[PDB]
Amino acid sequence: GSSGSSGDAGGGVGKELVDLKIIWNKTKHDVKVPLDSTGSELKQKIHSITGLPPAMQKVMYKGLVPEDKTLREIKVTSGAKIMVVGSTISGPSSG
Repeated sequence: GSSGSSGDAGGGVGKELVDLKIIWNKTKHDVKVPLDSTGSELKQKIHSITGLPPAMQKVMYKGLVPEDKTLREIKVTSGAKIMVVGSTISGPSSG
């Protein structure tokens, strides 16, 4: 009998999403996000994982993170630590 197959070949591909560590309390979630992500997106980028509100979030990586500038602008690289605050999840009322 015996059976099996596999393939992997293409070309190009510059730089894919950047690997970031979602630091919160004591967790490490490896998420791949584009550097084109605005410093503001991070919030929604973290909330999308942390599940917590951004208003109660603390986006700070070895320095304040501007929302007017993207990661690639705020100076981010593959392996950029991201600290977050919070404890008890919380959702909105209206939305």
